[PDB]
Amino acid sequence: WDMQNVITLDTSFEDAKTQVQLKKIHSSVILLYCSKDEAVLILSEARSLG
Amino acid sequence: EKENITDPPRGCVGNTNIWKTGPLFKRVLMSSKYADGVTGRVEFNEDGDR
Ligand SMILES: *[C@@H]1O[C@H](CO)[C@@H](O)[C@H](O)[C@H]1NC(C)=O
Ligand SMILES: *[C@@H]1O[C@H](CO)[C@@H](O)[C@H](O)[C@H]1NC(C)=O
Repeated sequence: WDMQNVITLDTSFEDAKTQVQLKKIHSSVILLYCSKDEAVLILSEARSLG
Repeated sequence: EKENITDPPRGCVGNTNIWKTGPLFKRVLMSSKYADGVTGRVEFNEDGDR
């Protein structure tokens, strides 16, 4: 498996450090493991960052 | 000192949703660096310990 390294979210998003972690993502399948509203915020930030 | 101050409401009547700024207050407690203490200098680690 061509597995990209594990992106870890420690705290709430600042759009300073988590933005860099989202810019490191260049693979195809993104596996997300969080709650519901956190998934809503992560998908909204991914839509805002393209 | 920070903004977006929310409060946990009266959960027994009409309030079943959780307090949404939980990880915000958790990030405040994790980043709480101190120089004061009678027993000694206390500072939270990445697990929130001494
Ligand atoms: C405070 O909350 C509002 C509404 O959710 C949001 O637009 C704003 O960005 C928040 N403040 C900061 C500094 O993030
Ligand atoms: C341990 O004791 C020494 C006694 O001088 C004190 O200076 C030090 O702050 C203590 N360690 C901590 C950080 O609890």
